[PDB]
Amino acid sequence: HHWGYGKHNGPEHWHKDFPIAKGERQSPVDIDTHTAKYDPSLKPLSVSYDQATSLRILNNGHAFNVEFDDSQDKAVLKGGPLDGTYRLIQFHFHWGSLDGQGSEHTVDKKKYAAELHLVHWNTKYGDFGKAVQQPDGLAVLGIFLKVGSAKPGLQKVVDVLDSIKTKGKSADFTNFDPRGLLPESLDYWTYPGSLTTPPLLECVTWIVLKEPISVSSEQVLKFRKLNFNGEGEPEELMVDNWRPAQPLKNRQIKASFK
Ligand SMILES: O=C(Cc1nnn[nH]1)NCCc1ccccc1
Ligand SMILES: [Zn+2]
Repeated sequence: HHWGYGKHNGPEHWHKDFPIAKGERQSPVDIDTHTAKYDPSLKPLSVSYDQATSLRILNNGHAFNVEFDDSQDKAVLKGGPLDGTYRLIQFHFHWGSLDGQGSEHTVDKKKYAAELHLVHWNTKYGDFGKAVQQPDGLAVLGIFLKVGSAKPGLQKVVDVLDSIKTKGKSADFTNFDPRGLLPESLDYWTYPGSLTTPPLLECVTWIVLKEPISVSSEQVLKFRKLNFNGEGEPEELMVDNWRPAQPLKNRQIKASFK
């Protein structure tokens, strides 16, 4: 009886094994655009992915992780609200059964078809496992997906998914360039929060981009053909792998833009 997104093991259940699920800085949240204040002290975000080395794509039974070589400072996130250097370790998505839902964060209660999380760890903690025990351990770059035109830079991810259908399957995924997943603008909202899956650790500076990327119906349909289950178990389609918005509590969302 492990955690997941079903009726019996979904986000409403998680607090029994992970009491921090009801903590003071949980993610995701609704971003109220009329309450988020412009902060002129916020520096521009620095996304340096030119030397990023992708290695592998993994179905972990909850999502798929594209994993990077984080053994040196190649692909890093700096600037914006961050102190120091955060190393890219993996990206994954959250998505829905239909285009009207799937994002974790919401904008004035609007749900997007999906949400990309680029996960980075603070190098002053030496390793990812140490970093998740610190309030400033992780920086997650959040990007909304809407359905329209295809994203060229996503198609290499879409075409490998046939080969990692079921939990525990992985495939070689070298030379993927995550710069292909960004929008034009790096305008963002920022707030302190958590991982959005167990163990729901309160270690994340959230950086959520204002501009969504467009992906095609055909691109998101191929995300929805993945399986939560392992090989030769009953098919459960990998859909609605999103946690809903959590109480903001004593937190301010800052905007990088006027
Ligand atoms: O990838 C995600 C999903 C997610 N969290 N926040 N947004 N998405 N979480 C990390 C899961 C994890 C944390 C610590 C140790 C082992 C594994
Ligand atoms: Zn995520």
